[PDB]
Formats: sequence, C-alpha cells, structure tokens
Amino acid sequence: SAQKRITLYMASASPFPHRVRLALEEAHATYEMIHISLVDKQDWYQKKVYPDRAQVPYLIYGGPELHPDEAPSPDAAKIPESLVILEFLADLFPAAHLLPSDPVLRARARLFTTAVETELLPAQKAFFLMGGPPDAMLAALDALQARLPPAGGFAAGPQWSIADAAVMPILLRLRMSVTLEVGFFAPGAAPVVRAALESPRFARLQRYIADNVARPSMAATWDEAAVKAEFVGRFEKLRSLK
Amino acid sequence: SAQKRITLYMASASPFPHRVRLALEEAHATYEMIHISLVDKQDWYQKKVYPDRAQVPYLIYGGPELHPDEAPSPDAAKIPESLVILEFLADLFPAAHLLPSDPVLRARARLFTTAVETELLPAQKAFFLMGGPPDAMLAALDALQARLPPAGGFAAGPQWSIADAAVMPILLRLRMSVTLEVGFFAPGAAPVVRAALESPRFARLQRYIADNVARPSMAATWDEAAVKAEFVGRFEKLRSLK
Ligand SMILES: N[C@@H](CCC(=O)N[C@@H](CS)C(=O)NCC(=O)O)C(=O)O
Repeated sequence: SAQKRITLYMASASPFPHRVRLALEEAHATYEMIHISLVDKQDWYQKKVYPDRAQVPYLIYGGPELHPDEAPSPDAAKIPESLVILEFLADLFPAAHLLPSDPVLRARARLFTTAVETELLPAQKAFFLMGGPPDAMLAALDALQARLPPAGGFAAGPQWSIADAAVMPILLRLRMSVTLEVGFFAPGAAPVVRAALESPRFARLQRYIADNVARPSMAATWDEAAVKAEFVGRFEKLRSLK
Repeated sequence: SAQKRITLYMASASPFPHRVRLALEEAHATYEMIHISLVDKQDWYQKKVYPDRAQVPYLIYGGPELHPDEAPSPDAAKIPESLVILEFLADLFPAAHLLPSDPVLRARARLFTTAVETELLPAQKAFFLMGGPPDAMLAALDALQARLPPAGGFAAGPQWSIADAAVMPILLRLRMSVTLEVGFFAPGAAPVVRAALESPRFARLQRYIADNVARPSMAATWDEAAVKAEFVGRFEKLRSLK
C-alpha cells in the first residue's frame, strides 16, 4: 500500500520536465531526481536508461534506488512523454484529484491540454525559434486566455489540475525569453510581446499565472537562476551551431 | 435519460468520427448520430451547432432530443476532439473497461495513442496529401507494427482499448486509399505501399487489422460503401479546386 519508488530524469531549461515536477508536488509524492545533460545522453543515459530516444522527462516507477550511470531494474516501469506521465500520476494518486472527478470537467482539462500542445507550442516555436511576427504570438495568447474560464479559477474550473501543470512551465519560460530578450526574435518582436503580456489585454491570463505561482508547488519546482542559466546556455549553443 | 443522452455529429470519410463510434459500440452505449457532409458541408452546422471550428466528431451530452438544423441546448455539454471523446467515454462507462485498470497499462495505451497522433497521422498526410515518397510511409507503418505485442492481441495488451479505436480507422482508410489509388500520391507511390501492406513484412499488422475487424463493433461502425462514396467524393472535389 505504500507508494512505490519514483525517480524522474529531468533538466531545467525545457518546460516538459517541469510539468511532471508540478504534478509530483501536487500529489505530495516521494521522488528523487536525476539531471540529464548532453554529455549524460552521449555517455550513459542513451545506453543504459533510454535507448530509443534518450529524452527527458522519463519517469521510473518501482525498483530499487537509482543513481546516475546505472540501468533501471528490468522490473520497473519506464514512462516517457510529459503529458502521459501527467495522466499516469493522476491515476497513481487518485486521492490527490490531479484531475477532477466529473467526466465533463475531465474532458475540459484534456481539451485545454490538447490546445496547449497543438496550438500554443507551435506558435511559441514560430516566434522564438523562427523569428515570426509578434502579432501571431499574441493571437495565440489571446486564444489561450479565452480558453481559461472567464468566471475565474484554474484551467478546468475552480480546482487545480494537470491541465495547469501542462501550460504553466511554458508561460513562465515565454515570459523569461521575452524579458531577457533571449531568442531568435524578429527585430523588436520581443518587447512587443513583453509589453502586451503586462497590459490590460492579458488581465485574465495574468491573474491565472499569479494564482498558479502562489501555490507551494511552484516554489518547490521553479528555480529561476537554474532555469535562466540553462535556458540561456541552450540558446547560446543553438546560436553557435549555426 | 435527459441527463445522459448522447448525440454524435459525425461523417463517414474521416477517421476521426469512426474512432468515437468504435468506443460507443464497445461500451454498448445508447446514442444518436447526425451526419454532416464532408463534400458539401451544411451551413447550419457552423451557424447553429459548432461555430468555432465546424468539425466532426462533436459529441453532445445531456439535454433533449436533437435533430439536424437545430442548435444544441445551452445546458448540454459539447465535446470536440476525437481523442478527448474517447477518454470521456472511458470515464463515462467504467464497466466496459475501455482502458485497463492498472496505471502502467493505461500509460501503455496512452503512449500508443500519442504515437498514432504525432507520428502515424503526420506520415499519412505527407504521403496522401503532399505526394511524399512511399518509403517514409512504410517507415511509419514499420514503427507502428513494432509497437504491437508480437505474439498477438491488441495495442495495449490482450484486451481491446481506446488505443485500438484511435488507430483502426486510419489503417482501414489508408488501405482503401492505396488500393483504389484515391489520393494525391506521387507516381508509383500507392502501389508500393499497397503491395507492402499485403506482404509478409506486415503480417503482424495484418493480423491486428483482422482481429479488430472480427469484433462486432467493426460491423456496427464501418460501412465501407458509404465511407468510400464520401471519401472519393471529397477527394474529387478537393482535386477540382486544385
Ligand atoms: N483533432 C480533431 C480533428 C477533427 C477533424 O479534422 N475533422 C475534419 C475531418 S475532414 C472536419 O470535420 N472538417 C470540416 C471541414 O473540412 O470542412 C479530431 O480528432 O477530432
């Protein structure tokens, strides 16, 4: 009946491991983390841990204590894909209500997550990686904001859910990128987005971000210095290979 | 009941409504269907039913009886997005076991579905809509086949699940398209894939298709003459608009 072992392979720059950390903290799970860098991928993580894709996040469920440069027990479950890991944690910790009980509100959470993955993330890539115009990024943020309940609350309604885990790491890193002006932005594009995100246009979205940041799971999982250092480091690597 | 009435806006040519129909039948659900043409779409669909996107499937849950050319009640729930609808039906009908009970096995089903949506469907689009080469389509089919349990059974294990509902409509339409050569295929590309699908390389996938077709839910959801008529009609219309 006691929880089986959880080990999470992660990193800081990407939004995807942060999603999982938020859900683990909201579940009050016991877990250990292992940071994966490119050297780890090349030297042992692809070989001993995750041969098919060597990506993070990657959750190991069951088995004995796990350290870097070690293969997981063949008897443990290995789960990739941040969104699937979120649904897994909601199934594993039912008393935490990481998804709501009502089936329509569960559908609402999943519709919100679908839109994050299929609409917001492509828009962020077009803006940050491909130097697209700020108006298209702000239109995607308008659409995201309109999917939040206008009467208040979290993405699926009054209660926090894995839908909030899915989007909050992206919003925090988007704000960081446009505030530090770190990215492959069209000229002047970052300030346009930064200023709009602080304006009355985005009052609802600002309230939503604040509501999520005020929860204990955010302080437990957001280390601004570490995220910045790896985010900027990744950008400088991208810039240099080019 | 008025609390639990299901009305499904659907069509025949697209795989997406079929996915939903498979799960409804596996759950032995009671439901009504409204047919939206994918050749000459009824203007009342966008105007009265689904103004934002006017896509099928669209599931209406609760409220009074609903007929064509009528707006759903404001008090009924409206659920788009086939993969979300499948998860919704698994939540509504727990006794049908549309997903397995164990969290790890539920993750297995969800990983299979994610690969359908993010790997197989993009490959089909590149091949059928954009005239891409047949080896890229075969690579995606090889990868799908390798995700199946080798000894037999369904996508997530011995029992049927919504992972099977996600993929089987695509496989049936792919086979039909390459067999009739109805699509925007490169010269020579359709026969390469048609022959491969019938060859020993794809024996495991053939057995999979046959095991799904043998279930009663297939005859209750797959009218190949109606699918083909709308599929060909839509293709010929699209081609004529260049
Ligand atoms: N992600 C959606 C995709 C739905 C979709 O693409 N529907 C198309 C099938 S052609 C549609 O309804 N199109 C309306 C139109 O083309 O006018 C799902 O899985 O339900």
